Amino acid sequence: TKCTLKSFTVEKGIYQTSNFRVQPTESIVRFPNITNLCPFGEVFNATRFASVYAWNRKRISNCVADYSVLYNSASFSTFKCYGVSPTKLNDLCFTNVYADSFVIRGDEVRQIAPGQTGKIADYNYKLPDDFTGCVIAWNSNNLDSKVGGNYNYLYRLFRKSNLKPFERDISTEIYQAGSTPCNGVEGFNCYFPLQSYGFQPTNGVGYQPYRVVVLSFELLHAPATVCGPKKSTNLVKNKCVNFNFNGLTGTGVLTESNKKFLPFQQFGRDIADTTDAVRDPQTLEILDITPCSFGGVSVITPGTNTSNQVAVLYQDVNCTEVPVAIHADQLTPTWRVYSTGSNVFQTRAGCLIGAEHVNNSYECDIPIGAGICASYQTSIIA
Amino acid sequence: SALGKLQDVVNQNAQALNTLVKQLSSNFGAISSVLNDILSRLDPPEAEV
Amino acid sequence: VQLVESGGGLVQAGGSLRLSCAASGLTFSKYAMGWFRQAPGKERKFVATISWSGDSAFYADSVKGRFTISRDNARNTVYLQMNSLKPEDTAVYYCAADRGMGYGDFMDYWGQGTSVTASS
Amino acid sequence: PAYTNSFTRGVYYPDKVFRSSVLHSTQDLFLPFFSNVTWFHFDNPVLPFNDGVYFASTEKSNIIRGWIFGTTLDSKTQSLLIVNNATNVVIKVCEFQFCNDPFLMESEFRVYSSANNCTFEYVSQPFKNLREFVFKNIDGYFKIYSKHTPINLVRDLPQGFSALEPLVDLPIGINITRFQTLLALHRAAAYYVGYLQPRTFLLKYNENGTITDAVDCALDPLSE
Ligand SMILES: *[C@@H]1O[C@H](CO)[C@@H](O[C@@H]2O[C@H](CO)[C@@H](O)[C@H](O)[C@H]2NC(C)=O)[C@H](O)[C@H]1NC(C)=O
Ligand SMILES: *[C@@H]1O[C@H](CO)[C@@H](O)[C@H](O)[C@H]1NC(C)=O
Ligand SMILES: *[C@@H]1O[C@H](CO)[C@@H](O)[C@H](O)[C@H]1NC(C)=O
Ligand SMILES: *[C@@H]1O[C@H](CO)[C@@H](O)[C@H](O)[C@H]1NC(C)=O
Ligand SMILES: *[C@@H]1O[C@H](CO)[C@@H](O)[C@H](O)[C@H]1NC(C)=O
Ligand SMILES: *[C@@H]1O[C@H](CO)[C@@H](O)[C@H](O)[C@H]1NC(C)=O
Ligand SMILES: *[C@@H]1O[C@H](CO)[C@@H](O)[C@H](O)[C@H]1NC(C)=O
Ligand SMILES: *[C@@H]1O[C@H](CO)[C@@H](O)[C@H](O)[C@H]1NC(C)=O
Ligand SMILES: *[C@@H]1O[C@H](CO)[C@@H](O)[C@H](O)[C@H]1NC(C)=O
Repeated sequence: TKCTLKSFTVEKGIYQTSNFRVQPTESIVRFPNITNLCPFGEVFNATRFASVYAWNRKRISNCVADYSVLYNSASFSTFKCYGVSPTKLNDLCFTNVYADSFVIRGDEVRQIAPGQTGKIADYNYKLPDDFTGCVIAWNSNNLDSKVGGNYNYLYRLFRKSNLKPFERDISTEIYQAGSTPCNGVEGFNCYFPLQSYGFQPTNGVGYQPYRVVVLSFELLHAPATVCGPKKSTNLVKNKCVNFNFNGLTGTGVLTESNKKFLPFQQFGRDIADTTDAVRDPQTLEILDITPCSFGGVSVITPGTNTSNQVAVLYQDVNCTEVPVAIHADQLTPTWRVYSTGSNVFQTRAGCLIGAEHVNNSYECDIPIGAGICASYQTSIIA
Repeated sequence: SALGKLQDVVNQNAQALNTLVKQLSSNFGAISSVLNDILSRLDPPEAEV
Repeated sequence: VQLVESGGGLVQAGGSLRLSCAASGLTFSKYAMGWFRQAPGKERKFVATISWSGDSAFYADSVKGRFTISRDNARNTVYLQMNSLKPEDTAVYYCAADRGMGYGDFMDYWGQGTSVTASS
Repeated sequence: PAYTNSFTRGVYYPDKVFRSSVLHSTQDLFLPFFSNVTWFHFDNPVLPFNDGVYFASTEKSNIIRGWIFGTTLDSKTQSLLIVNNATNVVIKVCEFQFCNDPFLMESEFRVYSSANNCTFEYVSQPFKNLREFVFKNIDGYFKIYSKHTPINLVRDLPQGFSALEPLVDLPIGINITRFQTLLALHRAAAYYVGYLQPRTFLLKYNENGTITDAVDCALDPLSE
C-alpha cells in the first residue's frame, strides 16, 4: 500500500493494490477416435510391390496412415523425408497425399535424391528439386529374392530422354540409338531396354533390392486427404487447465453439463459469441467451460499513526483457494500469514483475511460492501 | 411504461457493455482476431506487427 | 577423407562412453552421416544415422533405446553417446558419411574405427 | 412450366454451433422467401448449377434415385454421381462420358457410360414424405443438407417451417456448372427446382438449439 500510494504514511481506509489470477496446470489435448487406418499395411506387407516400369501413382485417400510404425519398423536403411523432417511427418501432412512404391536395386539408392540425375534417377524414377515428401529405401532381401535370383522386377535401362521428375515411364518399344532399322527381329542396334534386376540371395545388401516407397506431397488447390495420426491425453475436470480439443484452444475449468446438443453440433456459444460448452470427440459428452478465478486484492488499514495491522480482501472469490490464487509459497513468510489463519470470513464481497466477525452492530467506519463494514477496537473487527 | 425512466438506464448500460465484448472479435486489419493464431502461424520478427 | 574416431573400452566398472568423430577432409554440412559397428562375429552393422542438418535421424533396432546421436552443422565434429554399454556392443565402430544416410554398404569415407570394449 | 410459390422453405443450419434461446443474424447463400421455382413432373432436362440448388420432391413410388453433376458431362472432364439402389448409396467422381438420355421386376443401369479414371468413392448406408435437399459446392468441398417430412397434399409445396440438417460433406475438389436428375422407369412424381443467392437472414434458436423461425431482411420494410 505504501508503494502504490508513494508515501510513508497512510490514512485510514481501503485501498486496492493489485490483481490476481489462478494459473493452469495440465494442458490436456483431445482428438477424435482416429481408427481410420489407411490400407498401407499390404503395401508394407505384400510379397510383390509395384514395378519400376509400372509403379502406379496410386491415389490412396481419406484415411490416417501412421508413420511412427515406419520409424520403429526396424527395417529402414535410406528412409529420408525431404521437405519436412521425418520426425515431424505424422504430426503434419500436406495436401496431394499421392503414394508410390517399388523394390529398387540398392546399388544407386543415393542417386535417388532431389537435384541428382544418374541411372535410376534417369531411366527409372527422378525426384523433383525441393522434394516435399518421403522417399524410403530399406532392406527387403528375404522375400523378393527367390532361387537363382528373383527376376520379378524388370527395369527400363534405356530411355530416349532423361525422365521428368515423378514420371512412371512404361513402354514396350526398344531403345533407338542408331539409324539402321530393326526389322522386329532383334538386330545389332536393337538394345532391349527392359532388362532384369538380378535379385539373388548371392547379392549383398546393396546389390539386393532396397524397397523404396514415395509419399509425395504436392501443393494443388484440392483438399488434403491422408495424414498421420494425432495423440491425445485423457481429460481432467474441476481444475483450471489449458485445453485444446480438435481445433479450438483455450484455458478454463471443465465441468459436467446439463444442456443437450443436437447430434451434429460440436461446441456452443452464448450472447456476445463466447464459447462456453464443448463436446469431447471420443466420448460424445458435453462439458461446460468456466473462466479461471481472477480478481482484485484490497488492504484495510486503520491508519499508520494508529496501528500497524492490516486486513486483506480478495474480491468475489470462494474463501478457500486464496493460498493457491496468490502464489503464497513464493511470497515472503510475512505475506503467508495473510493467506490463511484463524480469522477467515466469507462475505458477499469476497474473502476477508485478518479480521474477526462479530454479532454486534455499530456505525460504519470503513466500507467493505453489501452491508459489511470494518473498524479497529484494539484488533480489526468486521 | 410507468417505470420507463428506471428501465432505460439499465438497458443503456447493458447494451453498451455488450458492444464492448463483441468488439473483441474484429480484425482491425490483422490476419486474424484470435491471438494464438498469429502467435503460431507466424514468426516473431513480424508477428509483432 | 580424414575420418577419425576416439574413445576406448576402459570401463573400470559399469559406465558409458562417447564417440567423437570429425570429417576433417571434406565439408561436414553436405553429406548425411551414420555410425556403424563391427562385432568380432559380425560385419559393419548399422547403429545410428543423422541428416545433413543434424535433425533427421532414426536409430537401428538395437540402439533406438540407449545409444544417442548428434552432429553439428559447423565445428566439423560429431558425437555419439554410447550410454549404458553392453558386451555385445564391444565392437569396432566406424563413423562415416555419404550422400544418403543409414546402413549403406558403400559410403563415401569410413572412419578409422574405435574398438570399444564394454567389459564386465 | 407451371411455376409455384416457396412459402418460406429451404432454411438450413449454417454451421455446427449450439445456441440456446437466442436470435442470431447471419449472411450466407439462401433461398429467398416467396419465389417462383420451376416445377417439372418424363422430365429430365439440363439445368445449370448457379452457386447452389434447392430440391424438393414428393412421390409414393421411389422414382427419384439420385443425381448427376459436372461441367461438360462427357469423356473429357470429371463428373460426379449419386445413386440409390434401395439398399445402399453409391457416390462416385469417376471420369464417365455422356448419355443422351440416362435413366433406370427391375430394369435399370441404362445410365451407365463408362468408368475410366476414378479418383474417389464413398459407398455408404441410406403423399409420401416430402424429401428436401440443398446442394452447395465451395472451397473444394461439396455439402449436402436434407430433411424428410410426412405430407398430405397434392401438386403443391406445403407451407410451414422446418430446417435442413446437414448430412455429408465431400472433399471432391472439382468444379461444376450443371446437373441432371435420375428417375427409375417401370411402365406420378413431383420435381421442384429453386436457386440460392447471398442474402441475409435472422434465425431463432429455441431452448434446445432447434431453429424454429426466420426472417429475410430484404423481403419487406417491416422485415428490415
Ligand atoms: C473410442 O474408442 C474407444 C476404444 O474402445 C471406445 O471405448 C469403448 O466404448 C464402449 C462404447 O462404445 C464402452 O462400452 C467401452 O467401455 C469403452 N472402452 C474403452 C476402453 O474406452 C469408445 O467408445 C470410442 N468412442 C467413439 C466415439 O468411437
Ligand atoms: C507386417 O507384418 C509383421 C508381422 O505380421 C508386423 O510385425 C509388421 O508390423 C507389419 N507391418 C507394419 C507396417 O505394421
Ligand atoms: C492519528 O491521526 C488521525 C487523523 O489524522 C486521528 O484521528 C487519530 O486519533 C490519530 N492517532 C493518534 C494515535 O494520535
Ligand atoms: C466455497 O467453497 C466450499 C469448499 O468446497 C464449498 O463447499 C462452498 O459451496 C463454496 N461456496 C461458494 C459460494 O462458492
Ligand atoms: C454469534 O452468532 C452466531 C450465529 O448464531 C452464534 O453461533 C454465536 O454463538 C454468536 N456469538 C458469538 C460470540 O459468536
Ligand atoms: C412468379 O413467376 C413468374 C414467372 O416468370 C415471375 O414473372 C414472377 O416474378 C414470380 N413471382 C415472384 C414473386 O418472383
Ligand atoms: C486421369 O485423371 C487424372 C486426375 O486429374 C489426370 O491427371 C490424368 O491426366 C487422367 N488420365 C487420363 C488418361 O484420363
Ligand atoms: C473449373 O473450370 C473453370 C473454367 O472452366 C476454372 O476457371 C476453374 O479453375 C476450374 N476449377 C476446378 C476446381 O477445376
Ligand atoms: C427440449 O427437450 C426437452 C427434453 O430433452 C423437452 O422436454 C422439451 O419440450 C424440449 N423443448 C422444446 C421447445 O421442444
